[PDB]
Amino acid sequence: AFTVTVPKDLYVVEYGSNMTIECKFPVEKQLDLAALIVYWEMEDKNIIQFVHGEEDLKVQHSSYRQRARLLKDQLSLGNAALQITDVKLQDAGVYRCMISYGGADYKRITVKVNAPYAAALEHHHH
Amino acid sequence: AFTVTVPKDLYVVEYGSNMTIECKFPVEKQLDLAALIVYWEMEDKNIIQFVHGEEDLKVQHSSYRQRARLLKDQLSLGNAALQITDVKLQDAGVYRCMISYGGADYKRITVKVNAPYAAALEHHHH
Ligand SMILES: COc1cc(-c2cccc(-c3ccc4c(c3)OCCO4)c2Cl)ccc1CN1CC[C@@H](C(=O)NCCO)C1
Ligand SMILES: [Cl-]
Ligand SMILES: [Cl-]
Repeated sequence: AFTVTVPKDLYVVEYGSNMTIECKFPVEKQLDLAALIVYWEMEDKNIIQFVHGEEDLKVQHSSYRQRARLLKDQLSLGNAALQITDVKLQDAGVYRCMISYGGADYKRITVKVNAPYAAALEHHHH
Repeated sequence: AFTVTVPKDLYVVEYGSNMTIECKFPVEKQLDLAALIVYWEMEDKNIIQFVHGEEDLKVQHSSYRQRARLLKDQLSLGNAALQITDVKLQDAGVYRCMISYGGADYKRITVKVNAPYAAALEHHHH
């Protein structure tokens, strides 16, 4: 019974920091990279689309350009880790990691962003 | 390039009526029912989970119990049609049909529900 799991369903991160959001999927010893599809989104925004052992940045939402990456090292360990660099207040929301690997499933992850006045003020007027 | 498509991304339905929400996926001549995964949800509520040629009502959200069904006749024609009977105001929302069939994709469908005063009054006072 194919299941994606999340060690943490909540992340509290500081504006300006890097975060790694993780989800696990069952890998039995050896990864079948051909069959693997990893897809990250927040609300409805495409972050990552890993298919046929390669990311597809053509479909990636502009706000996550050059600052969103899948950690391919961890994929062998059944960990689809999404790193977001330079976290903004816009990154606060519900993420979804959708994985297909024989079966298919997804999990939700809530991200809260703490920001000082200055950063908040700018986001407020936007 | 595996793609789910929706003829209509918006449905306006009357309280008390039945609705059929549709998604298409490419079927090349013959359906491989073993590989097919169809999954319907509305705002994170599980409606349908079709896998290994069979629905799984164990994970189905209670509000869609006995009144939500996948049209299996149309699956061979690459049409994952979700029928909801006796539409309520609670059914208004964003639906997602997630399909895995070799590749994987999903589409969003917005449903609006028109209801008379009486039905609205009852929904208003949850
Ligand atoms: C068979 O069960 C499912 C199946 C699919 C499911 C079905 C079909 C396709 C895809 C999928 C795969 C990759 C993609 C993609 C879509 O579109 C493009 C990007 O790459 C998924 Cl994912 C989805 C869900 C479930 C069931 N889960 C288990 C409980 C519940 C859950 O975990 N909720 C979240 C809790 O935080 C729903
Ligand atoms: Cl996590
Ligand atoms: Cl439709």
